[PDB]
Amino acid sequence: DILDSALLRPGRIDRKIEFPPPNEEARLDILKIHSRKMNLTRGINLRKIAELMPGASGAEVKGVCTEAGMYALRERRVHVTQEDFEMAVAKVMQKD
Amino acid sequence: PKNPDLRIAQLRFLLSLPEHRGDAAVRDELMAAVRDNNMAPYYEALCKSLDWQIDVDLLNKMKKANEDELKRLDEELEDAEKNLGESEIRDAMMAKAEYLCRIGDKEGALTAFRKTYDKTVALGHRLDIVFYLLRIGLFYMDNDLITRNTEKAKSLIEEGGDWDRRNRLKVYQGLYCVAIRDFKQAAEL
Amino acid sequence: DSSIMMLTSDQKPDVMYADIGGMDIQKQEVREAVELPLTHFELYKQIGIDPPRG
Repeated sequence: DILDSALLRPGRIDRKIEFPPPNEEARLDILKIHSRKMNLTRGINLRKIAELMPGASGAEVKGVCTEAGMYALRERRVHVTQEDFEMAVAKVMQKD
Repeated sequence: PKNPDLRIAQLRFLLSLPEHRGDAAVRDELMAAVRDNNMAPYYEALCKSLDWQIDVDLLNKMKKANEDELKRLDEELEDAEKNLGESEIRDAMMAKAEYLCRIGDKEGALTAFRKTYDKTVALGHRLDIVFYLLRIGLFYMDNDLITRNTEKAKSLIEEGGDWDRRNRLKVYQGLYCVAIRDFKQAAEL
Repeated sequence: DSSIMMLTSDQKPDVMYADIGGMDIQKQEVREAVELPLTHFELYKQIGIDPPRG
């Protein structure tokens, strides 16, 4: 339909902008954006937490600490460790 | 990191009330003084117990070498904050300064407790802080600060759930209920 | 209130689930998505994630 948009678009009438695939830039901070409310220490590595999630989606960032928290939930801990986050790094990426 | 100093506080009770022990209580006090490198505790013990003879350069060079171990940490905090790693910095200075405050009084203790209060995201380290207020409140038999740390910790623990450390708090509050007079809550907890 | 209203266990019926174990991985959701969500509302303040109704 993007090419079918060109059927609707011999220039008339719209603006064409591309939606990007995710990259490590957002992966750092958009997780840090989701990391505001959660309980976590400042000893977490941003390098591996970002780069362990190539491709996937923006909805990947949602599932990062949720399912990681789900086991920490199940574990009852207050603030988590990156291992449990590393566990869900696999978990949400196990499916694909 | 408690029982060595917990026995020191027990030795304070062994020196204080009975006046008939002049030998074993001061002996093992020095045996526990030559370790952990205490400074302010042996000052209060110096006024209550014997004044020696001489300490001076012995514990002053031990507080000088421990100051080098104190100044290697306190000059590493600006070198550690040069990098960035959330906790990969302040957790070292919160626990070891409480070990540097274990050298004396309440100062490094209380200032590290409210220091790290805004950092740790896990209740385990917050309850470890609670353990530090409970041991330092047990040495000085001060019941004022042992209620507040536990009142703030239980809300995070009972949010919530635990097995071991919940039984640990039951022993704490049991020791406080038996510190003052409570007959039922001691055995019930 | 008006209709139903509740029970169906003490007034029956009830059937034991422990017979069928093939659904274990299908119960893995219901495992974490039922017991603790009901018995703990506080843990969801601690984790920083809101419990779903889904």
